[PDB]
Amino acid sequence: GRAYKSKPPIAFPD
Repeated sequence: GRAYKSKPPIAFPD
């Protein structure tokens, strides 16, 4: 549940 707004948008499944 870790999504980043910056590009590239990196999202961690937590």
